[PDB]
Amino acid sequence: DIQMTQSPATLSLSPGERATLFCRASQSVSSSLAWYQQKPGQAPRLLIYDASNRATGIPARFSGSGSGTDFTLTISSLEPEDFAVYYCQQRGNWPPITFGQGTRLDTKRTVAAPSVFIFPPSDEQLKSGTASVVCLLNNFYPREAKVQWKVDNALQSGNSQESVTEQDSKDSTYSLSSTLTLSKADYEKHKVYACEVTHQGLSSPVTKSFNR
Amino acid sequence: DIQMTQSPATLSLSPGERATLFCRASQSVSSSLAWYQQKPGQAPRLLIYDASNRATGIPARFSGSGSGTDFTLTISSLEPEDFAVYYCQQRGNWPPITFGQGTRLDTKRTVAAPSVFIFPPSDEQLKSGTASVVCLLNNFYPREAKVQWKVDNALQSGNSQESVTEQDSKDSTYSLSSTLTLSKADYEKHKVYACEVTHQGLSSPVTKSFNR
Amino acid sequence: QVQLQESGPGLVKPSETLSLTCTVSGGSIGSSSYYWGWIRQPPGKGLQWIGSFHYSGTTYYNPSLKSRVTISVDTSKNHFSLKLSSVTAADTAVYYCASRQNWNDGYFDYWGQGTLVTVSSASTKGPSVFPLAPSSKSTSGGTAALGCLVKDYFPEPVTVSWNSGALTSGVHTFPAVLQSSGLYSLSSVVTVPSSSLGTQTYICNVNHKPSNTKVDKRVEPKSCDKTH
Amino acid sequence: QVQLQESGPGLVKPSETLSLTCTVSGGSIGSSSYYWGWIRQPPGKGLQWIGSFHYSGTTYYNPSLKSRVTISVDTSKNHFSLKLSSVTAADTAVYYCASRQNWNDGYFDYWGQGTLVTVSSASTKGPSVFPLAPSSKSTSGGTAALGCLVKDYFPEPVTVSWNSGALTSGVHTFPAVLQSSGLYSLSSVVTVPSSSLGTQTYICNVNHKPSNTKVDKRVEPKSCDKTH
Repeated sequence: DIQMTQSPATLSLSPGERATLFCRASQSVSSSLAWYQQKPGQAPRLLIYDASNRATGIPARFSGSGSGTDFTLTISSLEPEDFAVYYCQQRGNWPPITFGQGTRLDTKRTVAAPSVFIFPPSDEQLKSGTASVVCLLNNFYPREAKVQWKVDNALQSGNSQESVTEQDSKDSTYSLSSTLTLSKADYEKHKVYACEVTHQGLSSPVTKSFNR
Repeated sequence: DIQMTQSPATLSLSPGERATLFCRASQSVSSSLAWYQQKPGQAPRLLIYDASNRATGIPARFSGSGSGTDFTLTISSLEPEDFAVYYCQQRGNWPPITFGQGTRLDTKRTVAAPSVFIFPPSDEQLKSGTASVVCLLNNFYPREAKVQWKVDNALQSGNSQESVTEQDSKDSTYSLSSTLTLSKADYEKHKVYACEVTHQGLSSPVTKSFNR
Repeated sequence: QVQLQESGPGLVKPSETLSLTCTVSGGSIGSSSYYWGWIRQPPGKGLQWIGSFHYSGTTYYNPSLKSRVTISVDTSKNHFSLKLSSVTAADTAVYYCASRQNWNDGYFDYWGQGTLVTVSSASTKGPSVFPLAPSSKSTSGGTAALGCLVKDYFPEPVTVSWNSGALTSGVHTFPAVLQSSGLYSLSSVVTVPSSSLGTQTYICNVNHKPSNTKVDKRVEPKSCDKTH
Repeated sequence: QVQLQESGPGLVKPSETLSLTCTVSGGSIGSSSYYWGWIRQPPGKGLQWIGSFHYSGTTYYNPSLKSRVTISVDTSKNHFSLKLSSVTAADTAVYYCASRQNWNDGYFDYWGQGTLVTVSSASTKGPSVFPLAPSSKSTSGGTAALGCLVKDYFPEPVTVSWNSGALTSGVHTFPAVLQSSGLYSLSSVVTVPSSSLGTQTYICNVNHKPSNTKVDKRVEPKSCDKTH
């Protein structure tokens, strides 16, 4: 089998300035790769085939090159509609047909700290035998952040879920939701709950807590 | 599409006295406008078509005028079958056929304060897990009144329904009913429940309450 | 000179087809050059236009409602008909068939007796009576209101009387209002002086032919005032 | 040149056979020398190649799926079909049928619009509306977030709006996720100053056409935690 590694995982560039995307192969495939562009909710559209030749109907502002295992795509001028996920495909030895993990093309405004809140469970959930603690980050940039759930300083793993939104078209931020789901009696067993977040826009780890 | 409106929403003129209604169109319709009269429980009757033209079987009381975007309907004297709901219809550009929201003609009665009284929920509804509070405003004019529900000095709204009866055939007043439905737990947790009424016949907003 | 008669089932559920018929008497479907048509009026609201049939065979419908509505005619028994595929609960309304004898235009001059068609609830549920008894805490120095509420019934209307209809003066009823559960409530009340409670016993008689339910409820002073 | 239209049952219980049909328009299936193929993409992940049908009749399949996948063609109805026996919950994804008109190589340049296939075995249960009401204790200087959660419902999508769509500023909706129950959970929240809570009514409207369920719910702070 052949592996595709795309780099960097997420890119953040403004419209009108050049973008470079790197792809590396576990095995040499000469020059037999295609790179595709996919938008949320839409079928992926191929952009480059054979790593140098442009596909039909592809503006000249996109180009690609490379050899062996190292390949690059250059976009001379980003358009507002060009922010989408980009995929690397190899055909050097197929099947299998192996695709890259994808890359994210993001834009400014620069880093901003999230507005952070924590939600204790509602009463209808409490009387139903379940419980959920919510930690929300709003209007933060860029998307990566680290979230941890502490319940009376007890180690927690495998009992939390996280959800991310897309980049907002206006404020250029993201939204994070972290849910800790427990049973009612389990929730009453402990007393103090805390959500801990680290982000590049926060000078120090920020832990917020409430009491049952 | 073409949209047009009427004015005023509700008009109050005593019988035997000249009355006027306005209809305004968002775009020019030349003279392609018609006035219809509708009595409750009865099919609407055409009154004026094309403006300044009286349909068959219609007395000279009603007179239409206007053009372009503005049309007026004038009744020289109001006899007591002239009180109904009046609509404007356009053929300047149809389909779609666009009607007005309708206007109501009132009788210019003396303004009188309502008799506001509260029926608290009884055990027959409380045993079912719900509660229904009734707020009756009897023998008031004009029909317009603002009814709010207040619980423990905290306003409750959006979960109650209102009804206004027909103008009485004896003294030409109105009666209003307000019904507030609450859950059993919410009813138990709260102690005081009040209906607050603002009306033109009332010197100040009047609050009538009962304590659980 | 021309009479229009409407007919339909009245009671349906969501997602089936509402079928309505308007028949013409004193004339013909192939009468002079003018329109036939259907409009609707939701209860307590304004009139809304469904569509029109032109005598030349051309049909017109409201653009936002034409996707489910259809107008047809037949000369053999001489009527026209409206079909609304996959009706929803929001379409409960009094429907009218209308015509324009003089001239030919979008106006309407001849009308039938539009019928109320409902889309929710069931016709088999019989009413229950909720007594409304006055009390000394409720009496404002000689004024009392007694009554009975008709609840958990369908279809409306239901006939409500006091003492087999012998009491009509001072009896006041209200239009029934549909609830979210699909049931109606109708209040029949009497405003009296507080002294009349101890002389006449009040009997609320609720009779409902569609459910074949006859209920007599006795109105008495509130029992919660005893020293228990 | 050519258009492709995917279809399929959409809702398939685990362990049965998923059957998808891609019909070709604008030309014949054997129009030239090129490939046909099927691509699938799980939500939030990359695309996966299931198999391809070469015009000469040779068919290639992904080794990890070849034991379960069969791709066939039929020029009688001018379409090809993909069959996957013994599906699992992990097979829920968006499927595409594609071809490579220019040059006889393994790429794809004509794509049809994908269709979502879900494997959960849940019995199209109606939505549950939970009012994510705000609280005064967690007030961050007068501004708080209020919303509604749609839980334990099936299938996608569920229509969530605010004030019948009138409130759009500051409104955010989150894509639904599948729990370890076979049912979805979705959230829709808006962040507003707490001062306007007592004068503006906030209504979450939830429409589920497959269950024909419409729920409107009012959002206000819980009275047990109000500033009394």
